[PDB]
Amino acid sequence: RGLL
Amino acid sequence: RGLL
Amino acid sequence: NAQAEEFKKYLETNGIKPKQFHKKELIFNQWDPQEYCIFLYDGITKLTSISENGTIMNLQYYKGAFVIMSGFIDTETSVGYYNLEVISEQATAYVIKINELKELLSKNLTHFFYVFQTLQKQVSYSLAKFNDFSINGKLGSICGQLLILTYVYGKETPDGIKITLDNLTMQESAVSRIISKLKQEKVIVYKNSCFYVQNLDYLKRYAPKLDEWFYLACPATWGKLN
Amino acid sequence: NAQAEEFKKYLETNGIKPKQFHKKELIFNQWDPQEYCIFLYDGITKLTSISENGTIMNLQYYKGAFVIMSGFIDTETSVGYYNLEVISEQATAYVIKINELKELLSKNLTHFFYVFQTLQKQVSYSLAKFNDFSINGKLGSICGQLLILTYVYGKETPDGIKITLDNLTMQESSAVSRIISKLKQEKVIVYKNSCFYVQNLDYLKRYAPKLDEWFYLACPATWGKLN
Repeated sequence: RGLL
Repeated sequence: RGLL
Repeated sequence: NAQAEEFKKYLETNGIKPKQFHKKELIFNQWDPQEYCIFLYDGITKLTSISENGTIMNLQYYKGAFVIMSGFIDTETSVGYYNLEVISEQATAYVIKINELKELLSKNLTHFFYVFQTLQKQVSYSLAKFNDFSINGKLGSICGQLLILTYVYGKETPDGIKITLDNLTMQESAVSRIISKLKQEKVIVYKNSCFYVQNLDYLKRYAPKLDEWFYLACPATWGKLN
Repeated sequence: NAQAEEFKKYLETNGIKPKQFHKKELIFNQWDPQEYCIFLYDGITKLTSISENGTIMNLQYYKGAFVIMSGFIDTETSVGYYNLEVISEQATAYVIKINELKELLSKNLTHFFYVFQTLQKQVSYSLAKFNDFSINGKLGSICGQLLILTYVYGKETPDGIKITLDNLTMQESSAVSRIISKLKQEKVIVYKNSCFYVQNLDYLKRYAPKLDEWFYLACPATWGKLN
């Protein structure tokens, strides 16, 4: 959930 | 680093 | 993500159907003149760019739920010619045409704020990664990488925190030698065909600004590991 | 810009008074718990952070008109512990709290699109930079760095393309030194009149491709005026  |  | 569930419902109610995608498949590519808005509800993907010499550089990674846009919302021009490939064995995503997204968001301010805040998360993430890099060299970047990895897939264990992910997503010269240095210093250790955390403190220390970014942008997930 | 001037008049129509700032003044500091949405109109500013040791880490630079935000618009929570330090002798900005903004954009969606597209520009800009870096090292980093500055401050003169910006701010390291050394030698740039000149723009385009493409896509007019 979000950027990696 | 960088003038947007 | 509670916001993402409401966004899913709001997209489906307006006749936007979920789409499935397999590994190595592109949701949108470089030369596509149609600008989109991908709501990656589930799955992992990477935003890459092919250079004129055929070399493919990986630029960003995204994990559901998240929003990735291929053009500007009003003028519908391209923001950048990029490709969005799938790195997870399977992924689910909603593909919206840029004009359709303009309409839908003009019909509802809450989801407008949602996509706007995803963009803000991107900006603050870039700033944090840049801070960690400019400070702790190229070590800060990989430290932030491992840090967010542990935070998103960390599972508590007596030996230490662990990321539950297939070896493929884990793997995906000098950087490898730095990994060797860290493994020898035993910041994390590999056992039972999996990567196992040992001391999350090293990463937080050498990737500080990204730790701040994740604390204030994903506080719920950040808390359980702290 | 035109859209920026329209947004300026809108903010002034809703009681937002423009405030002046002298160099080094902090428009907002990392400790201020209030989440703002600074619409820099005139001047130049820098977004900075400060690590434990107290060192100042210059994170980015912005030249009005542009938008900067200290909190997420959905949750109104802060986006980071940042400081917006002005660097022009006298700048003019419009400071607004987060909720006042949100309602302004809720009633007028055109300016909502304006700021939305601003943030899209910023993200794709970071992406193009990182791409040029990944594909051509610090050479491409430096090439894109001075490429954007010659695009925004390019004046086609008989001596090439003069860089129309204050030398003092221009001044504002062995690898970069060697790189700019070969740039000066190869003629792509020249230090005539102590003002940075550029005569081979194609050389900058080659090794900073993604930044050039970003400038074309986000700023097509200013990009075309020098091609």
